[PDB]
Amino acid sequence: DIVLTQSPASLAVSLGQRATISCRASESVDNYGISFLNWFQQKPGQPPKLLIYAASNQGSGVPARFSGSGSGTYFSLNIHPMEEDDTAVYFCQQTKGVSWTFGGGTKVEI
Amino acid sequence: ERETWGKKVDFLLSVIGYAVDLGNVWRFPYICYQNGGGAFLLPYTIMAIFGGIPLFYMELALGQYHRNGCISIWRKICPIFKGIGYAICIIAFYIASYYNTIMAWALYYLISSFTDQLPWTSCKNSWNTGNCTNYFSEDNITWTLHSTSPAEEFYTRHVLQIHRSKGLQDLGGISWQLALCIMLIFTVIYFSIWKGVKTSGKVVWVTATFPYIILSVLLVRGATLPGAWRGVLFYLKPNWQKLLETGVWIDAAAQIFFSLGPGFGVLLAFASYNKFNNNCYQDALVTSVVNCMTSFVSGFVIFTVLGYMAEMRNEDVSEVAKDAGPSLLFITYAEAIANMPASTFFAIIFFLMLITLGLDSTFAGLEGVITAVLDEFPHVWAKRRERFVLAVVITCFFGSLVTLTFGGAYVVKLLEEYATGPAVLTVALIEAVAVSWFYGITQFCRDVKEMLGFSPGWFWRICWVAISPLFLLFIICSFLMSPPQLRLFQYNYPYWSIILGYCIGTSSFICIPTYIAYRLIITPGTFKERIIKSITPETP
Amino acid sequence: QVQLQQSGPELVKLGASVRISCKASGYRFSYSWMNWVKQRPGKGLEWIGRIYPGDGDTKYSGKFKGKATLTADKSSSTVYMQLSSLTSEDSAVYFCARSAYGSEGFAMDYWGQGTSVT
Ligand SMILES: CCCCCCCCCCCCO[C@@H]1O[C@H](CO)[C@@H](O[C@H]2O[C@H](CO)[C@@H](O)[C@H](O)[C@H]2O)[C@H](O)[C@H]1O
Ligand SMILES: *[C@@H]1O[C@H](CO)[C@@H](O[C@@H]2O[C@H](CO)[C@@H](O)[C@H](O)[C@H]2NC(C)=O)[C@H](O)[C@H]1NC(C)=O
Ligand SMILES: CC[C@H]1C[C@@H]2C[C@H]3c4[nH]c5ccc(OC)cc5c4CCN(C2)[C@@H]13
Repeated sequence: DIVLTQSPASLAVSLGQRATISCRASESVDNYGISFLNWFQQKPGQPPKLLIYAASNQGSGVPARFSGSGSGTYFSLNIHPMEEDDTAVYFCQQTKGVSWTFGGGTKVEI
Repeated sequence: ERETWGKKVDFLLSVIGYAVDLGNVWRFPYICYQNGGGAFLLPYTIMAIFGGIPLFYMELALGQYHRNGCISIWRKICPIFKGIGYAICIIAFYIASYYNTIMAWALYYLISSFTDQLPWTSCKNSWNTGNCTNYFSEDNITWTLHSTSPAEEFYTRHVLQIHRSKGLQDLGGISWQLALCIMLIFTVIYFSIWKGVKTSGKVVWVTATFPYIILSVLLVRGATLPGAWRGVLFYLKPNWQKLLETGVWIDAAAQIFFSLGPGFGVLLAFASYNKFNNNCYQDALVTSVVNCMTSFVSGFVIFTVLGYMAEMRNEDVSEVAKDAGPSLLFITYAEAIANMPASTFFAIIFFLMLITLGLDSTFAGLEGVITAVLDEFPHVWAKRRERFVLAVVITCFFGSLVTLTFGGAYVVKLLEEYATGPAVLTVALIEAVAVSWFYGITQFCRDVKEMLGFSPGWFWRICWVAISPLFLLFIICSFLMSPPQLRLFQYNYPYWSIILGYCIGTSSFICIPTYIAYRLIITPGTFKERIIKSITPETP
Repeated sequence: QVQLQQSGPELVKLGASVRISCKASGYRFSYSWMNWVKQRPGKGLEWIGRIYPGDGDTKYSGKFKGKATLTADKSSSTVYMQLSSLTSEDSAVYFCARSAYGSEGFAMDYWGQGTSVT
């Protein structure tokens, strides 16, 4: 049961700006190079949708507005082309062992 | 005396313990499969009679006569060929990076198989899977292209992380989980050659020949397992195109010299560490034949189980593992245990007995290099004996971190085609020429009759002077002309590895004229007079 | 495109037992895991457990070690989540997500509409 906390709480809306969210990996590494980490969109009322898998690859159907980075403990998230439609909450999930959990979740609103 | 079957139980089972190695269990099924099965068996039974057995018998004769190690056998034969023993020490350093890592992969399967749910049975997203079909006919899954079995996926990403390395030009870091696994092996090796008391005792029973009699039950499973009727036919295909010019005889030259013993200098110390047996023609002839027989059974159980893969994939037998390298043993035995009913308990038994069968080729394999260097510092080892035995292990350990990385199989293949193939073959050629063309067969023939009293055969006396140096020279002449390139794990080869391959193969070749040039200016006299004074043997 | 539907909403009695269906076809069913995500209205997310088809393996988070029961069926290609010891906190929206095909373990955008129980 490896816990995980997201370091921001909520961000503002401003078009064309930086929005980064990190995750807690105090006892967490990667075992096979491809970084075990996920990212998810969830609009209010909608089921959760994949945003970025493996913290470096673009998701299925998601455009180039979202791209992840980082290696090891703290991982990045590039939302530099910020879109009005992206007003949702984001999550962070571990996939190492039987420790699957989610973070606190950070939303975005002006 | 009749010498009934009470001796036969004590004698024949003791020959099995001195015969079977990992060169008979791991090297031989993979070298039949690299150049096509069936095309290797007929050059195997000819190269062993003409090139393997007369060199297996030659080193045991010189071991009992001069009674020294392979560094100091040549000082009583021809003093300029002392660099042959230095060529043994530089090849045996390359084997420690080639052979100790296969032991490190064997103990890792023992640790990762205490769970009742075996990881070979499924590809259940455990560590790194994907594009895998575990049930061949248990859940009516058809076989498609670009699909891999979980017996291969458990190897290619868990124990040896190949995808970390893009190729031979780019190696990753050092795997922490495998590097601590080879550390436990060198602890056992250092705590075994610390005294080294093994001549003919009863430790040969438990260590080697009792793991072999329990390893033969895998053939019972292969008879029950389907695909065997279409599996064993691939091992017995006698017809093959151009077995004279292609260059598959160096696959037979490297396999025989790695399995029988001559070439690595292990027989010159083994026949010097025991006493007068007086049965050397009758003991070594049975041992050399049964060494091919203990390798024929292990070369028959592997292609039986690989016929089960070829049956339920609807492909050819040579289409199963097209570019899979020297890890064919850790894939065939990976699947053959999971199809047994007692899959949990027998995986511990079949792998731990593989460890003890490999350590006997290392506990007695270091006898050819540790005992041989004792005759060079006679006044030093009284206060050095705790040091240099420990120092050769750490030197072989630090020379093995080039292949404990994530690109392990990219180095093990390079140390198989070039470090064992031409390097051991060249030293075995110079060992045969310098004892016959220079030392003379006349003095050697009178030395055999002193310890035995039985004359060597007329068929044998033509071998060491004309027959056996002819076949060893033809393979090297066929190697320098033909390209040695192969293919491994969907990776063609880099061009700079071929130039690196001949540098390793001539790393042992360069040491022999180095000692000859050392004897050039140190002796006085005429250039035609210094040679005869150099090749003259010593005086007690 | 892999179809993945669920059952309808159900009512919750105090301490009763439920049975949530999760039908999905057009894909190799006994190939990947099946996620069960718990989400209370207003709160974040929570993982419950997983099950591999073919009676493979069930791993639980710990909070539902004896409270949740997962079954599989390769014929009907459906999984079931049997819950027990119901309370005022268990009535929420549950999801049935399919895991990745391999090397990462993500969710392949194969999610249900949410069998909200109350
Ligand atoms: C959980 C990890 C488990 C790792 C398991 C690794 C395998 C277990 C160790 C097997 C090797 C030790 O097993 C055996 O040990 C004994 C004593 O220790 C060694 O020693 C034995 O033979 C030597 C010479 O050959 C004799 O001098 C000695 O008196 C005798 O005991 C053997 O050479 C070795 O075969
Ligand atoms: C499983 O399927 C994938 C997808 O086809 C394979 O990935 C491709 O493999 C071929 C050669 O086998 C390469 O030329 C391609 O570049 C690969 N594609 C990508 C995106 O990398 C994969 O090799 C298959 N086998 C496994 C995972 O064992
Ligand atoms: C008995 C049969 C011999 C023929 C091949 C070479 C030889 C040898 N010598 C060595 C020296 C050092 C070493 O450090 C781990 C291992 C070896 C090996 C490998 C075991 N075998 C196979 C022996």
